[PDB]
Amino acid sequence: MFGMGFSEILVIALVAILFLGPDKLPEAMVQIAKFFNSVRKTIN
Amino acid sequence: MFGMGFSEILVIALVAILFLGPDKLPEAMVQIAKFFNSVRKTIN
Amino acid sequence: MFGMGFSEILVIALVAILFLGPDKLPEAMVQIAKFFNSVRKTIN
Amino acid sequence: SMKPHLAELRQRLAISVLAVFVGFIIAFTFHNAILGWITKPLNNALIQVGKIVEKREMNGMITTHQVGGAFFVALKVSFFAGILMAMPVILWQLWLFIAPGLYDNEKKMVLPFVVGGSVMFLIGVLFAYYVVTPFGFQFLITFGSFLYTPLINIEDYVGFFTKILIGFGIAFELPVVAYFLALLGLITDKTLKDYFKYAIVIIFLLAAFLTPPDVLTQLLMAAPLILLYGLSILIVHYV
Amino acid sequence: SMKPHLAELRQRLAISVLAVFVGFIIAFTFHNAILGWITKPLNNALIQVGKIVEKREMNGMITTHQVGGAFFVALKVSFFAGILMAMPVILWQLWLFIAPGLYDNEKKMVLPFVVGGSVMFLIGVLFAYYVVTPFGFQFLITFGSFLYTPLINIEDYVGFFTKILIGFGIAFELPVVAYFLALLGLITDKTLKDYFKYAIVIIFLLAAFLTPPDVLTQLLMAAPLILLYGLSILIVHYV
Amino acid sequence: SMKPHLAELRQRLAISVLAVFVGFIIAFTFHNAILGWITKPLNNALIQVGKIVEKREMNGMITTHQVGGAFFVALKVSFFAGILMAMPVILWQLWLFIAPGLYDNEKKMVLPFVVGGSVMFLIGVLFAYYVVTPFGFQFLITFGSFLYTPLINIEDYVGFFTKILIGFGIAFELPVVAYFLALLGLITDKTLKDYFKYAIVIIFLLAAFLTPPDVLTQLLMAAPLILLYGLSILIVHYV
Repeated sequence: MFGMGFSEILVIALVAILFLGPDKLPEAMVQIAKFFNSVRKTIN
Repeated sequence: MFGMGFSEILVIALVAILFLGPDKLPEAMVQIAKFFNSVRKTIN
Repeated sequence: MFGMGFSEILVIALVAILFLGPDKLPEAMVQIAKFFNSVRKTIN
Repeated sequence: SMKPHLAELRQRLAISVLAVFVGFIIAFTFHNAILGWITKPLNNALIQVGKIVEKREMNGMITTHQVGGAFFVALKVSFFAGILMAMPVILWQLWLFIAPGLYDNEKKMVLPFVVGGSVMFLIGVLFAYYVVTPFGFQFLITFGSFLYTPLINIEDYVGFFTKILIGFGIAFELPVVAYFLALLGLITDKTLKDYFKYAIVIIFLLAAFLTPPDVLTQLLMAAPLILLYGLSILIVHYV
Repeated sequence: SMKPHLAELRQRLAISVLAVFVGFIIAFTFHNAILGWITKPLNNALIQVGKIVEKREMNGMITTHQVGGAFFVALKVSFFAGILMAMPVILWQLWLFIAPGLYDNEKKMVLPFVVGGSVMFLIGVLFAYYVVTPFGFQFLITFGSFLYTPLINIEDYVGFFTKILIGFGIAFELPVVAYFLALLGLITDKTLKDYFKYAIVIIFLLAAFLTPPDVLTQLLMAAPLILLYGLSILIVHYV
Repeated sequence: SMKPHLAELRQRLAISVLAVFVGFIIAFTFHNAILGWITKPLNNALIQVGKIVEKREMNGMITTHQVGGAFFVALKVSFFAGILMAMPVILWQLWLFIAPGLYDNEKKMVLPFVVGGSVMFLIGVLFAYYVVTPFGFQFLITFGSFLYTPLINIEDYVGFFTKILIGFGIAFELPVVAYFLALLGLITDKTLKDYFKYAIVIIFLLAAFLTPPDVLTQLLMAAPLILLYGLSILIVHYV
């Protein structure tokens, strides 16, 4: 995916788990889902 | 995406804007959307 | 797609046609579709 | 519905795969000869530019930068030659697959077209090699002759050479495709002049597909395709 | 609605593309000078490490591993220099595109910022070259000097050197944008400290995007970005 | 629900990352020794083929084509060695994560399996190096010895060597997992013979994932996997 290997994705996930953590990771996930839903409803 | 970088995608978009232009670019977009919808309804 | 060229995908399809064949290729396709649908309904 | 079209396709793909494998075996038997044929222009260019450089002053050669390098270059050359030798078998099996679908007129339309296209592909590859590759290789070696030392490795060279030959064959084919569609009658100069707006976008898409993700390679591949399109327009106009 | 925003965008993209083409023409006219400038640190480091190696004992130079190598390196250098030359024209066309959307105060906020950012980018590129590139190149050649022979090829070197300069320019820029946002007032040290958790994830995403699919390159690119973020926090704190 | 499984996972991933970092530090301390170990067979093969070529006539060595070449090769070797040294800590932490989910019998099912698999991986790596790498390297250098000059670069060689070692370790492991599953009883020869249709497709998928986008590399990687599957069938049959 544009010069981004699977291991690099795993490292990004690792950094997200480490630095966001038990809190703010579900919050970030729900924010990303809300942004994606807003994009989908705007492009509809 | 199969040896096709983001900059190459941007160049394809540049060529599309330059050569299709104010007209025939919305027409091409609607034709592509219609083709995608037909493919989706056939594979359904 | 992650160091997987288009020709490699075609080779995987060729191997699938050769070894699965007239039978068990529709079965495998429907099983993959069922797995994808189950994943989609679980992540919903 | 799909049961016979999967069984027959399976058997024909098996025949094609066996043909490719046998071609690979023969090509690996003669891989030294095929590699010598592929590398002959490189050696000639290196010797000629060495003579030029020695004249100016008054070294470079073919290298391997990996083990898998040399062995895999032999395997690559054998694979391409095997695919090429199996191409009659693959094309004949594809024809056997498609034939019950075409009407009797399409058959007579297609077969001589296939022969002519194959002939033009061969002429293009031969032209590439014998005319283009000497002069182009000499020019490219001499371009960096006064700055760098040409330690040309076989691994990238085989791919470069194969791309050159295949591209010149396709470039010789495509005008023939335009001339065929003009003689039979499906396109005119107006059609090619009015569909250039989408033709150029598809050309850039193909250049992106057939090149590394760099933009410069994309433009370097799009330019010959645009020139081929213009030559095609001229051919259809004069028909 | 989108008709004028496509017509004007088309005309401005045409002007920018023509500027890039003219810049590429000029750059290819002077490609020997530009390549000499780019390769001067490599030659200097090679000679210095050769002296060091000969002192230890009591060879390496710039090569080409493809012919398309040297010609394409000239084209690549000319293309980048063309983009750089056209960059004022592209930026001015983008400003004309964006300006009728900004209010009067935003205009004064932006244009001095653009000048300052461009100056900082230039200072970063000059710093990269003149200070960093000699010492870094000498260190890196001497690192493998007692084990391997440095047959450095121009094809990878041009890209590596361009990444070094571009990255150092961007590294000089990012603190200045932090300082500008701290002066005008949109962020504080608390903002930069409280958004580090997401900043590091975005930094690793950027490192993945800007590097080959290897993880080690991703970490090697993330480390300078994290250091730049910390320096930015310090700058905003003292402001 | 996910709160403890994210807090504990965060702490265990932190400990694993710290272990990887400490292993990297130790490995970069001893990177000269590790690189000597890695490059010893290459030097031996080059010397042997030099003797062969000198006998036939009556040169090649290890190179670097980039500065990042030597330095990044040291960093890559240190990173792999660090991951290896951390592997006991990472695996023990994964066990600590997984254990409260397994029943008491599964625990004794798993642990000796892990020890045996690790031993087989080590035996495979040692076998790869000491037996395979000398003969294979000599053969592959001698294959292109009468045509090309072996200017083997360290950057590609480190990856090639690591791929060989890891692949031989995995190849030694997979038969052992087949034998284990046969001894305990979860598969028979019929299961492995009847699931070959899907196994071969998965093998080609894995070969595509683990190889460059070339088809030839995909087949060259699929062939050992098919041979391993057949050997596994034999093992489970004799069990």
